[PDB]
Amino acid sequence: PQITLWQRPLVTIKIGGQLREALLDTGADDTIFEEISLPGRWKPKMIGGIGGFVKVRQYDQIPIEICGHKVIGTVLVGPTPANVIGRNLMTQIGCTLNF
Amino acid sequence: PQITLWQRPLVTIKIGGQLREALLDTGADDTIFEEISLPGRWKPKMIGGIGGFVKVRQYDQIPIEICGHKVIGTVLVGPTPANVIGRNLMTQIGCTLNF
Ligand SMILES: CC(C)c1nc(CN(C)C(=O)N[C@H](C(=O)N[C@@H](Cc2ccccc2)C[C@H](O)[C@H](Cc2ccccc2)NC(=O)OCc2cncs2)C(C)C)cs1
Repeated sequence: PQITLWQRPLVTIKIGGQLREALLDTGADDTIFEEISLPGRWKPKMIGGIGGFVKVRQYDQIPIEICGHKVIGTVLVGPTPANVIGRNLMTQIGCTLNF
Repeated sequence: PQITLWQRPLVTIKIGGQLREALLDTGADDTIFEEISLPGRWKPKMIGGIGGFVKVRQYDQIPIEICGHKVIGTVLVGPTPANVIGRNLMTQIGCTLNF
């Protein structure tokens, strides 16, 4: 679908059997969630934003259902005031900017 | 323009006679620019993201030229590891997200 930007680009997500809303963020290289339980091993990792750094957990090969689409990729779980879907997943569902 | 997301969505900008490169960021409501010089008086505003918050200067009604499109809007200037064009300016050039 086409998404205008007069409102936050929010999509409904299904991950690890858990439902949540995420922000389609083109300005984000990776995907990050604030509070969801994912199974398996994870690798410590740190990401930076406008505020500073953040210790997150990296999980790979995680099936995520984006707006009705089944995609698999690396998901970061850590302290964030907003759930974000980055370009690492947006390319799998064919997202493109247009103007 | 149709831009895919295999690369960061960067665009060239002419702002206040200065040339910059910015990221088209749908996950940002406001436009943030790291150090540039702008006219007139501002208002000490604070914004947040990953890591925390930051103190910035809020400039209203500043003309920006994105890909040859000239629009006037609010620009925040402050410490930021990357210039960001938010939704406040992206709606001006009719930029949509498609997939
Ligand atoms: C509370 C919540 C419901 C919301 N608040 C807001 C309003 N706010 C504050 C913003 O839009 N703030 C913007 C912002 O940081 N947006 C962010 C999303 C976000 C929003 C709110 C809270 C936390 C993160 C999204 C932006 O694309 C930035 C851009 C960027 C990239 C490199 C270096 C610096 C900056 N992205 C990141 O910092 O991404 C970090 C990463 C996560 N995974 C991989 S990198 C500013 C640039 C203005 C929107 S949703």
